[PDB]
Amino acid sequence: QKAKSIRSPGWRGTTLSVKTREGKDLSVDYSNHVWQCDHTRVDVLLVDQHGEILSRPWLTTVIDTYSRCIMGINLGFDAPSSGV
DNA sequence: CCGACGACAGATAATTTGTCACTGTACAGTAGAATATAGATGCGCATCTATATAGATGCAAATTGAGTGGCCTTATTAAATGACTTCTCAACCAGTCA
Ligand SMILES: [Mg+2]
Repeated sequence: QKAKSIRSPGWRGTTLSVKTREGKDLSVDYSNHVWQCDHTRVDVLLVDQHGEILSRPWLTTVIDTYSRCIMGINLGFDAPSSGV
């Protein structure tokens, strides 16, 4: 039960080093140095313009690592794809 | 004189509200979907039915042609016309005369 509950501290102050699958760390020095992206389902069922059920949209977000500002999105019924 | 209860004032923690520091936990591709059933509706194919017969037959008038049966004055003469039958159809010698 303890081994599931373990907390981790966090980056503290203006210094941040993003670890890659290559074992290299990217030193994030300034705005637009490292953007990040992945997808998820939203948790609301939407309806068509007639009020009948469609499906839960997919949300994509692009974030800048240095500022943590949300730099762009895509929201739609469409599937994760290199197009999205 | 002694004991008990109410008025008024004074001090106080419980209650509520606010602020502040530390923290467990979700973000991690994901439940609309699969699998039965009844119940109604529609298209297709078969399985009868009821009507509609024209051809064949039987029969009964309606002539229709072809039969058959029943009823009737007669004898002489004469003429006319048309017919039939019968009969007949020799040849030279002997006695006058101009
Ligand atoms: Mg992802």
